[PDB]
Amino acid sequence: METIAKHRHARSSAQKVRLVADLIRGKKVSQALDILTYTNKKAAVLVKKVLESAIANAEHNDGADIDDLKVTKIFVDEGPSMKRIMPRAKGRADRILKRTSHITVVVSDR
Amino acid sequence: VTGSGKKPWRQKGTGRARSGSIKSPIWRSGGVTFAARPQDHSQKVNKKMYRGALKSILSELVRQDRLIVVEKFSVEAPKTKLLAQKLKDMALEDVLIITGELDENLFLAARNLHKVDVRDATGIDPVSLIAFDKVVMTADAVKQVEEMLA
Amino acid sequence: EQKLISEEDLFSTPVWISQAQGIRAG
Amino acid sequence: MKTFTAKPETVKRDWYVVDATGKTLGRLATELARRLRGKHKAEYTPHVDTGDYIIVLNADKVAVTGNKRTDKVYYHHTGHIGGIKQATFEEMIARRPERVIEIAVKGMLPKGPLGRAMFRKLKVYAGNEHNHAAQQPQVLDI
Amino acid sequence: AVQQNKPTRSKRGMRRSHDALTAVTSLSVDKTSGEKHLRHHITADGYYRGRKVIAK
Amino acid sequence: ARVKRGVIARARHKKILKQAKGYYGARSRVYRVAFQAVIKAGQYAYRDRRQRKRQFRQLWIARINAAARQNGISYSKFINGLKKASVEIDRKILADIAVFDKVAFTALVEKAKAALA
RNA sequence: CCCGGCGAGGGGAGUGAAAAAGAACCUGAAACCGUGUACGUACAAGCAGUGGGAGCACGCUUAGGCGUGUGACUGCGUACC
RNA sequence: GUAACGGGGCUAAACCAUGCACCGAAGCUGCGGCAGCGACGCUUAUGCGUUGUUGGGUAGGGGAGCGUUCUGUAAGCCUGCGAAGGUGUGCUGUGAGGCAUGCUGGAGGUAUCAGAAGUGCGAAUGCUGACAUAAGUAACGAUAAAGCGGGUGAAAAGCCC
Repeated sequence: METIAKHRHARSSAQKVRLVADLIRGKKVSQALDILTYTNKKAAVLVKKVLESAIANAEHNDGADIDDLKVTKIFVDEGPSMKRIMPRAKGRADRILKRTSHITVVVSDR
Repeated sequence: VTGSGKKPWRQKGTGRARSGSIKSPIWRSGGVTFAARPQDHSQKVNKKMYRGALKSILSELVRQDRLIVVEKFSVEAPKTKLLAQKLKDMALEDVLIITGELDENLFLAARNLHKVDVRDATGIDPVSLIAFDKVVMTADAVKQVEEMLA
Repeated sequence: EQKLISEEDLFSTPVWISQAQGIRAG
Repeated sequence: MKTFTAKPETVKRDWYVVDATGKTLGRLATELARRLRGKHKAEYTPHVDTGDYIIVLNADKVAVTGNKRTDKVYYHHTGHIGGIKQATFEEMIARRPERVIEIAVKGMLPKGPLGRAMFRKLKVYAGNEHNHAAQQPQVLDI
Repeated sequence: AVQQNKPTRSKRGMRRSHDALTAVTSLSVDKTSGEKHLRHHITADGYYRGRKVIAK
Repeated sequence: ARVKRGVIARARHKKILKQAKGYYGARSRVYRVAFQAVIKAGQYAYRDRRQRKRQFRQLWIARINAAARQNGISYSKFINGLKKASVEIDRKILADIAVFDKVAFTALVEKAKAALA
């Protein structure tokens, strides 16, 4: 019984969310949250809400028992880049991409 | 192309490819290297080559049994339905009609029938004589076509 | 909303020469 | 059809003793090189090791002709600054006589991964014996 | 102070081979309150080593 | 009569990237690189159909030599023996026989030894 | 109706012929970025290809050394314009 | 860095002299294939067919072909029992290619035979748009300067007190 939750257009580069996504892949959901709770990263805050959203999806809609869930799939994809401009010296303008990410988390009792 | 002929940016020193006109045909917008004009596509045909050609096609029509001769061909009232009845009776469907004089009733009755066209002998052309399965001519129509090609 | 379009952008162009330094020089 | 090919997970590779006493250096290293490649096996196959294992005792007693005992020089560099070190045949026998037979065959073996793999089967001693008595090597007049 | 050639995605990945994080694993439980907590730190309820320190 | 190119150009590029499967990096992804890789593949392929016929004979010869010397004769004399005995079995077949039937090969060594003496 | 900062985002239900038609909305390529299975790689040096070519994994080769994937070793090999 | 036999190595595995043996190319022979030319002159517009001989190519000359967009036969036919596009398979052409379908897609689609060209990109520091790289690297813009307690507040270094 796969169950999905997502944070689309998260304000972090995919690279940065991935370091944290990797900590919980394949883990029990109870074990995953503790890891997330004491990971000192902005990216720990973003995905944890999603995992918890996924937990609530599992109880309310169907699944349930918090004991049986594992983080069976998790991947972080690239969102739209917002285009902006930064002044540099001598009248030169540089692009800045404010990068975003699509955070997908999958949970199942089996 | 609408716009101005200021050089977009210098003959030297900038890292970019040299430019001269924002309307260069390599440029986005204002391309069209060899733009078209209105032109006359018509061709000359020798008087003799035209007549020679009409005769060859007409002679084939006979050989392929696509040419149909009758004493008279006309209709009563200008009703396409009237013509339609007649054409079925003659076992004709996709057909060109060429008559002795520009007969008007016949002319009016044929206009909405897509597989039928009416023509006086004077107004004939090469492609119509080919473009229909059968071709109908009045006795009078033959004599006029004959004199014309001779 | 989310118009998402603050930037013109209308990116600026520098010109032309700050540095002409040698040398070969002759 | 296609031609035979040796399969490393089937081939047999036998064991031999060879006495290097009185034998000409590189005129023997030739036969070792040849045999370590399996060139003598009709089932020879250039990409597979069909060679044989060869013990060589009395490497300190191998012969060379003419003035090579004193004049023949082995150069090596250390990948450093000056690097170019030097020592004669006689000095090699003295220091480590095994090296002379080893360096001979090595330079006659094909160069590359398999090349370096054939060398592994050469087991040169200085003395008149070996610890490979369990391998039941049979004597070879080569 | 610049590349002559574009480095590969493979090489990029090799460079990142030490970027992986370390999990703590070392939460402990206060004997009195029963909460998990980082070792040698107080708990969220303001407990430490079984005794009520602070008060909040 | 304006012609848009997207449909035809994709088909032409797709043929090339298809020929370039299994190559490393950009050579199997990037048309400009793949196109050079596929041609060079063709260049080498042509050449090594010629080379393949060279390599196999050298192998057969090399094996017959070993098997010939096993019955106490060199390759060069064994071949000469077979020629003067008017044996025309080629080296593909002889190298096959050298491996799978050593007794038939020995019988061909005698055949070639008799003629040569 | 849920998770969710009376949030943005979701997950359900329902509308809908079809929401992987749901407001960065017909179809929807590659570059580029992702996750998943198969094989390969920490003693082996170079236009990374091609000629051989062991082992392993699939599809039975659905009885017969057949299709695919991968492909250690080795032979030939200095991209284009 | 030996380094002026390519290397191991060689009293001969070096020269000289005779002799026989083999390897060796895309050379020549074989078998299998495709093409272009003349001469027999069956046929006898020709289409064939036996033989003889040629098929390394820069600028360029000639001779053949493929494919897209469009107009005509075009109220000619295939279409919701699924078009074009996409993404996948299967065969055959000497090649441009061509034919055969699995799944998305959800309206259009076009034998043959004609005709006309905005007619076929990888290079022009070619034009526009996306997306890489270096790289999660450099920097966060006075060297005037902060530290606690409350507060609100989902969360306080920056916000009130």
